[PDB]
Amino acid sequence: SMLDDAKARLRKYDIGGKYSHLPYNKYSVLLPLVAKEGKLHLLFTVRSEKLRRAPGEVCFPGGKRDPTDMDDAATALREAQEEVGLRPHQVEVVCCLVPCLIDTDTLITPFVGLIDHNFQAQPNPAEVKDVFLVPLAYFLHPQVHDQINHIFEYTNPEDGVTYQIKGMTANLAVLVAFIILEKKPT
Ligand SMILES: *CC(=O)N1CCC[C@H]1c1cccc(CC(=O)Nc2cccc(Cl)c2)c1
Repeated sequence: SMLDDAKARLRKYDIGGKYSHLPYNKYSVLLPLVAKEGKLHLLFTVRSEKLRRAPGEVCFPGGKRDPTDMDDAATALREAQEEVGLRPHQVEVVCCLVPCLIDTDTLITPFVGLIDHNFQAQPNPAEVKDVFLVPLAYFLHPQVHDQINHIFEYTNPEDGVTYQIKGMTANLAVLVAFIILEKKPT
């Protein structure tokens, strides 16, 4: 099946907890996969314009580890629950992808999660301005704009709204698209 095939592909790239104890400032992100209309999608958030860091930017759910978290996956799930109302029974964490080093002292660990079909996001408006889906296949043939660094523009066909996806968020989306969609019979 589509979902069993996606999980089997993802597991081959799992690094597990290999980098998880290193003494960094630690953040986790959840890369949330949603199956709709017979295709996989990624779920994105738009950060509230009120936030001090990166207001209005497209990002994955997640945030800073706190002492309550049993592990880095727990960080991602706790923060996703706060931000978009995703409950832990609604997400299956499949793997841990390559961590992202930034600022010399920070390590961001991405987890891919399969999201229940009955989940409906409840954006916390103090943190999240918007939530939207992009088909995973978009990231194989994105609409690229050069600002010199590459920005993706995705237009939702439901309403005509265009979102800019860039940086680490764009890079991780492409990675997941490659892992899941490369080398597949039609
Ligand atoms: C867009 C993005 O990936 N960002 C913006 C800030 C730096 C980077 C980032 C680093 C580490 C963790 C996260 C996850 C995150 O904080 N996500 C998130 C989304 C929407 C609202 C809130 Cl409060 C938080 C992002």
